[PDB]
Order: sequence, then structure tokens, then C-alpha cells
Amino acid sequence: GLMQFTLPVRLCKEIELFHFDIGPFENMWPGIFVYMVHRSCGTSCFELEKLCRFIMSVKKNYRRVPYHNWKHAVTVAHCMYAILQNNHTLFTDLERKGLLIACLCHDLDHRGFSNSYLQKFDHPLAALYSTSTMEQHHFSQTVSILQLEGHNIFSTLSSSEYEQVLEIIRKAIIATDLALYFGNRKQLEEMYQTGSLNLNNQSHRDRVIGLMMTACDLCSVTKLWPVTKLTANDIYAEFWAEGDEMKKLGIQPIPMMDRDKKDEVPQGQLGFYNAVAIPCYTTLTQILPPTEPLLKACRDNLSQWEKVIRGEE
Ligand SMILES: Cn1cc(-c2ccccc2)nc1COc1nc2ccccc2nc1Cl
Ligand SMILES: [Mg+2]
Ligand SMILES: [Zn+2]
Repeated sequence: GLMQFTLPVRLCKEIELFHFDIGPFENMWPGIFVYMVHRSCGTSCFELEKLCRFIMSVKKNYRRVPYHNWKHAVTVAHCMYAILQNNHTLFTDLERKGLLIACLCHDLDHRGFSNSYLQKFDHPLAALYSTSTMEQHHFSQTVSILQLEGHNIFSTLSSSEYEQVLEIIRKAIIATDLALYFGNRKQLEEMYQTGSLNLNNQSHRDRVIGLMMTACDLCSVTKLWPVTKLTANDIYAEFWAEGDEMKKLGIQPIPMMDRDKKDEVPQGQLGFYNAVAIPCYTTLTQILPPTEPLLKACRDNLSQWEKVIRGEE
């Protein structure tokens, strides 16, 4: 009850900033997450023993892949923490509870392969879940862990609060399917500019939480340049392995996944900042003005990729 987590001074200050990097010490990531729940939600939100058992079972169900790993889970939860802390009064008690957990769980048991690769492979998960294949699996793995003995962190909620939080988590996790982001953002763009955006309309909140989820999930583009640039190596290590696996099925992969086309990465990052990241953080900033540092950091990183193309690095 009286047991705070406390971080060293540099981490205590920097964890509050959007561009915080959780560092290379894996054993500190659980404590960093509990710290964020305790400040975001409260020391009362979860029984510490249950929360600790939940976190360690979640960790165990992330795989040793280059990018879609336990570090990504905690990184995406920290971005959500910074959004929630900068928008104190906009979110319900249940939302603060659900969203940090949703972010920690959002890529559970990822294999380092896209929905496309599973469908082309004819993976069993592609027959069980015809759209948002991996994201339905990530939600399925979250419910599994919540149902293990001693892992039910929501046990003090009523039946209908419990149903609501699990529905916040399902929609949050489904929204991390980038195929769904383009339409979600166009609708938010229209709603904001015709003035119809209403945060009391549940279906509107759902859309805004979905964009928050895209923003947290892509947050590697919002770090200081050396973090962004080194994370890009991990992202492409997966893409290129998928490309190899497409070539094994007798399919020329897209260039983004073809390691023979490494030279075109700087131009591919440009397209992604312009087509995905910038539009994402721009619409997020219009809806939630205090998230503007994410858009500013993304813009700085776009400018760094422009310098790479110009051979200035
Ligand atoms: C779109 N695109 C095309 C290329 C390309 C590269 C080499 C050769 C030919 C084409 N690279 C990208 C970059 O793509 C992404 N970067 C991400 C960065 C961070 C977090 C999620 C991301 N998700 C995606 Cl999909
Ligand atoms: Mg994912
Ligand atoms: Zn993710």
C-alpha cells in the first residue's frame, strides 16, 4: 500500500518526456511500467502482487525477435503514459487502466511477420482470423494471461466495468493494425474540420483512442535521431527476414522487405513519414494539443532522413 516505485533522478525526470528511451537494462522495464501505472492510474488501480505476476507472464509471451519484442511493448506503453499525463482530465478511470495494459499487451506472441505473410504462408491464424490476423491473436493472448490463476488484475471491477475495460483493450489492440489507421484518421480529419468531433460520443472516443494507439505504436519516429536511426535497423531486420521467407514461397517481396534493395531505405522512410507518421501526429495534435511534441520530433526525424538522402549523412 505505502510501497511506491521510484526511479533514479535522470529517469524520474526524462520518463515524463515523449522522447524518453527506456534504456538497455531489461530488468528495469517492469519497474518502469509499474511506476507509470502508479502515476497514470494510482497505487490503488491494481494489487501489486497480481500486477507483477501479470507483467512477467506478458514478458514471457513476447518472443526474441529484432523489433516486435518486450522492449517495443514497454516503449509503446511509455508513449501512452506521456499522452495520458499531458491530457489529465480527458480520460476516464477505466480508460487509464485499460490503455497502459492494452499497450503492454498489443503485440503479444508476435513472430516478426506481417498479416500479409501469414495469409500467403496459409498460417492457421489466417484461417481463424481473416482480418487484423495478428491483432486478434494479440487480444486472444491478453485474455489468456488475464485468466491464469492470480493474474486477474481487474478482479476488483464490477461485471460491467470488467466488460467495458476488456472492450477498451480489444478495440485499442485491433486499432494497431495499420491497415485500419488510414480510414480511422480520414474520418477523424473530417470530424475535426466540420466540427462534428464529440468526445461524449463513445464511437468518437473509440476513434481517438485508435489514433493514440497508432501514435504510440509508431513512436520510434518520435525519438531523438540516434534512437530512431538505430531502431530502424531492428524494423528492417524483421522486414528483410519476411522478404527472405516470401522468396522461399516463390514470391518477389515488396522492395521494403527485399534486403537486395537496402540502398532505397532512406526514400522508403521519407514515404512513410509523409504518408503515415506526419498525418498521424498532425491529426493527433489537432485533437489533443498537448501531444504536439510528438509531431515536432517526427518532423525533426523526417528532416534527418532528408539529410541522409542528400549524402550529408
Ligand atoms: C513504406 N516503406 C517503404 C520502404 C522501402 C525501403 C527500402 C526499399 C524500398 C522501399 N520502407 C518503408 C518504411 O516502412 C515502415 N517504417 C516504419 C518505421 C517505424 C515504425 C513502423 C514502420 N512501418 C513501416 Cl510499413
Ligand atoms: Mg502489431
Ligand atoms: Zn506494435
